[PDB]
Amino acid sequence: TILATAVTAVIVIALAFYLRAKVTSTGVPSGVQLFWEALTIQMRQQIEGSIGMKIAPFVLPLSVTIFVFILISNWLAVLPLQYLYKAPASDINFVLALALFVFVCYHAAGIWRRGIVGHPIKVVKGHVAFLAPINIVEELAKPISLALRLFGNIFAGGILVALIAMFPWYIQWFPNAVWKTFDLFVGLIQAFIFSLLTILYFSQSME
Amino acid sequence: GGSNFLIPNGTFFAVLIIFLIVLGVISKWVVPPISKVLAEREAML
Amino acid sequence: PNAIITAGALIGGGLIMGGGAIGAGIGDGIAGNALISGIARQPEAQGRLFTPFFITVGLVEAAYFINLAFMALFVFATPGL
Amino acid sequence: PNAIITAGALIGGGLIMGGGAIGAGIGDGIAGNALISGIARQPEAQGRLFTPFFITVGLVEAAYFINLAFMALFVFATPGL
Amino acid sequence: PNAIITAGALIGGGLIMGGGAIGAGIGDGIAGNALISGIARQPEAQGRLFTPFFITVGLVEAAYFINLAFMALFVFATPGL
Amino acid sequence: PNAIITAGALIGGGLIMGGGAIGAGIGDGIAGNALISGIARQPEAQGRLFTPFFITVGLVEAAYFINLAFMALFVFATPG
Amino acid sequence: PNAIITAGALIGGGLIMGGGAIGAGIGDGIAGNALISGIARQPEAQGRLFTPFFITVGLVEAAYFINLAFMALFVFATPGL
Amino acid sequence: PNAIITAGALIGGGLIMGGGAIGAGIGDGIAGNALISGIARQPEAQGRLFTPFFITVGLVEAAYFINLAFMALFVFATPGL
Amino acid sequence: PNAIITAGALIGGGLIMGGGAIGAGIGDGIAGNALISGIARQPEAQGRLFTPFFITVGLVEAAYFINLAFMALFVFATPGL
Amino acid sequence: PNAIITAGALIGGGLIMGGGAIGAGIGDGIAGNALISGIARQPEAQGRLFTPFFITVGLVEAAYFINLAFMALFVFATPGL
Amino acid sequence: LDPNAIITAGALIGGGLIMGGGAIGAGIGDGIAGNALISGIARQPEAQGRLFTPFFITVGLVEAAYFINLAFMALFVFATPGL
Amino acid sequence: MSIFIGQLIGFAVIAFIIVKWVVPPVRTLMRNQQEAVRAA
Repeated sequence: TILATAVTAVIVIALAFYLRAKVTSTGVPSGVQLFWEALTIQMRQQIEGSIGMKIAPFVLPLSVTIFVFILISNWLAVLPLQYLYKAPASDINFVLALALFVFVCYHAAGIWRRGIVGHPIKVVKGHVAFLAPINIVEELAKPISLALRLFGNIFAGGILVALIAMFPWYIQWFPNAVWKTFDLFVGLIQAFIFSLLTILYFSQSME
Repeated sequence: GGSNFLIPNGTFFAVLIIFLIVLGVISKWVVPPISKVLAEREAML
Repeated sequence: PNAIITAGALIGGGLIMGGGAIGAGIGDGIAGNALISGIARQPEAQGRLFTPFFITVGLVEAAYFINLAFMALFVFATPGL
Repeated sequence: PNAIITAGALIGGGLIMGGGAIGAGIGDGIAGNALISGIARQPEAQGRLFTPFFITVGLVEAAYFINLAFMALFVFATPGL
Repeated sequence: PNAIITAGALIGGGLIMGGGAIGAGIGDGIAGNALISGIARQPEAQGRLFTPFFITVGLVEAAYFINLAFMALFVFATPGL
Repeated sequence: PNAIITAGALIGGGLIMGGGAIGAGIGDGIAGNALISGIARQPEAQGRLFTPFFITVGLVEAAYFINLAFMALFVFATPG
Repeated sequence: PNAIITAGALIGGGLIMGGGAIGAGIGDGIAGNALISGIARQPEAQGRLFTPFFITVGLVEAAYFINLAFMALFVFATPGL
Repeated sequence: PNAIITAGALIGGGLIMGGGAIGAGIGDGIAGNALISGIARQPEAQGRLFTPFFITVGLVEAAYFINLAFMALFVFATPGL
Repeated sequence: PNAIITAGALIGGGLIMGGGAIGAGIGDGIAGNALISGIARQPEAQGRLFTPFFITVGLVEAAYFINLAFMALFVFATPGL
Repeated sequence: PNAIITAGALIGGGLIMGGGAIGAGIGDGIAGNALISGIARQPEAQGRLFTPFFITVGLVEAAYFINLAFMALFVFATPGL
Repeated sequence: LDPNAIITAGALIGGGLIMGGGAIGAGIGDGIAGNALISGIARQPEAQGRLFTPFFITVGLVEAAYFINLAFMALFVFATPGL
Repeated sequence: MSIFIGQLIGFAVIAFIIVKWVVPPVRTLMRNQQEAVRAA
């Protein structure tokens, strides 16, 4: 259950070493730098639009890592290891490891920003006085909304792929292919939306 | 049969650790060079 | 005794998946209606519109698949046995 | 004991297909409403519009056929029995 | 034993047909609303608008008749008996 | 025993007709909405416009009366 | 034994009446929405638009009273028994 | 015996009144939406629009009150028995 | 015996107040949508449209509270005991 | 015996919370659509726009809280055991 | 029959009802908000940054209702109140 | 193993699908960005 994540880790590490050695401003962008850079530009632009860079500079690397670490782990599961691999996000542990860390980080930011005494009050009061009772619950619903989202979206696939296995091979080749084709795009979407939601939670926490 | 898959196991801390080291490695090697490169590329424009 | 609990679990999973499918279908259709109207109004807006569409889809499909996973929990690992 | 489980499973499958049919029908109807509005707005736009229509219908029909697969699972291959 | 299973089966098939009818009625009515509004917007538009209305109608009626066939499968030819 | 089947049959027929009525009522209402609006902004279109309305309303009523017939099948001539 | 059948009959009658009432309420409301919206922007239209609104209201009310009659069938003149 | 019929009756009455309330609320809201929007488009039209609004509200409340009376008949004066 | 009656009564109370809650929520939202749009079109709306909005919210909440009262009547004064 | 009352109570409370959830979500979304559209077509309006939106959301959430409170009463107190 | 059996069956059915209604409301609300957002970004291209705020506020409210229903569902299924 | 051969053929068909449809557009976009870079 861990090795499936460690593989994605070593993959992204090697990719970062490749970029480090290759990247140049003198020459062409043909190398991998077009992926790392195509992610960095979108994340930079989103955070600059929402919160502005200098108010919250450190959230860019966090966003790009919580994007790639999810994207690679979702896509690599498409390979025909059906038999040993399994999408690590199919286990609650991975989803919590991401979501509760994002939670503690943005709340620590709220504390550093507004202070330990004032930030709780700002979280409880919310945008409306009578909304405050529901605001104190939304404050905890947000991270569950980050976690269960990934968990369900990848576990439905981890289940359907094992369900389709009860057909014979000749019948089986069609639905497995259709589902994995669907899952590539849907996993990309659910990683992008996780990174965007992280950026937005920070946006409404730093203010 | 059935394992009540909702309840977390010990693997949680390990996945967190192997995410954290990835985050640090990225923040160092991916982002500084690329931001420098993107800034210079904008100066080229 | 395990039998009545198993039947209840199956029925509960059915309710879960039915509600999930109702919501997923209706929401996906509405988001698509917005996208189609926009692409009919502003032909060159197709590209810029595709992104908010996939964000809304990532919200609704999640609302669906969370229930789907809880259905898997009810049926395959039924509590209380 | 098994008979009760089978009856529960049939009820669950019925609920699943009912909810799925509701969602799929309503979503396809709303997407069609958008498509007709657009094809009335711009007779040239049919080629443009067929694309996001197939995308939305693919999403809705995917939800429906997922419900259908789980229904077949409940009925013919009951998770417990 | 057959009695309980067939009772559950009738309930299931009824849920299938009920959800199917809800979805078909609402979706096809919405498509007709789009068609009527478009034909009022353009009094010479009927000839072309009939085609995509038949397309959306085909999708919704396909869902309805799939549900109907599975209802027939639940009621007359129940598994488990 | 057969009584159990009978009760299930009455429940199923009721579900069928309830869903059919929901769908048919809402669809006919939406069609009437479109008709009222088109007749409002095209004061004379009514002659051409009633035909699509009867057509879509008929396509809805088809689902309704199909559900009704199958309900009669469930209830009056229940299997068992 | 008759008692079980009669209880099922009351439950089914409730289901049919509830669905009919939902449909009739929502349909009459949306027709009234179209009517108010039409009479607002064309104040004198009332004596024109009264016609199609009553046609729609009759179409829905027919289904409501039909469902009422069939619930009377299940309850008072119970099938079988 | 009486217990079973009474329980079925209470469940049926609840179904009746719940469906009636759903339809009534949704229709009242759909009507009020047109009322408010028409009163926003042409301010001076208060009572002129009120009249069609009272008509629509009358239709929907009539459905609701009929369902209420049937629920009362089910509960207080249980058929059969 | 009385236990079965009480179970049916509680299920019926849940059905009634659940339907009432659905209707109240959806109706209040649909009204507020017209209110918000009208206030976006004209500052005079915040002054004027409140009479219609209170009227509509009243027609909805009357149904909610009356269904709530009948729920209390089923569950706390269960006829049949 | 008490077990049957308890099961009925759980089922009723669940119906209660499900209806409340449907209503709250749909009404809140319908209000949000008007808010988003107003912020799209009238950027400077946000200040006056937020109050009516919170008012509508407040009505919906009040219905939801009442529904939840009665569900809690049902499930934890079992009024009739 | 054992009493725990009936109670657990009712509990699972209730939890199913709760989670189903929650999922319906959440899906439909999210869809309507997304429709508003998409149409607004279609008519006002630069508005994305202004529009994202109220969209996420409404989505937060909707999701909070959904997950409140989910929490009570978890209570029903895993604790069986009143057993 | 029947499961393995079936899901392998599924992987092959999806690989062919990506190779024809997904690959040329993404490579076209990357080429467009390279040429744009050169543009100065």
